[PDB]
Amino acid sequence: GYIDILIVSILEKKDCYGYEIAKQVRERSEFLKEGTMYLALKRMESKNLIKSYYSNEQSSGGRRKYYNLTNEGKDFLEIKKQEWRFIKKVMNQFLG
Amino acid sequence: GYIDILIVSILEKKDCYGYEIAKQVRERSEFLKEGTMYLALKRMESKNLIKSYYSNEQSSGGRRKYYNLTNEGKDFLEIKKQEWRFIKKVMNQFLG
Repeated sequence: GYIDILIVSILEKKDCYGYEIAKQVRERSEFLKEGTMYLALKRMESKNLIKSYYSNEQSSGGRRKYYNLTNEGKDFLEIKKQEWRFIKKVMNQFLG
Repeated sequence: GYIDILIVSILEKKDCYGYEIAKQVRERSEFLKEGTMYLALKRMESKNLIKSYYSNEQSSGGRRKYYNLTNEGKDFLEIKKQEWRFIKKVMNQFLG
């Protein structure tokens, strides 16, 4: 359920397709089942936080489904970053 | 909604009454309306995370309603501490 946050964070600096997203979640955290990822990506498309498109069959990677962080998605991410700075301060004080 | 966590954290080392709880939430965080606190305390009593009792009219403070962290409450707190250590690591990596 934290997966939406991870995904918008990954997409901030580059449009990505599924493999790249999963790779970063593995490599940088301790989470991620592939099914879980595709469920999340569809949910975020639905909410217009991300926007999908396709690369060309004749491109280096062949046809992939890429995702773009939308303006709403960018807004969502900045809000999450703000909420995290706040929350992190409190919980460190009381659970640290 | 994070208030339940703050309250069990405060009660870990000492049984407290409302003023003391509110005081620590003020003094150590940036939160807390008194109504919000009494709503939370009743909810936690209901879930048997805390247990209330009363001091004597003739005591230094007169009659106060004190709260004790129960064994279930202690368990809840330890779980929250564990979840926080986990969450904090991930979110720092992706929202920091």
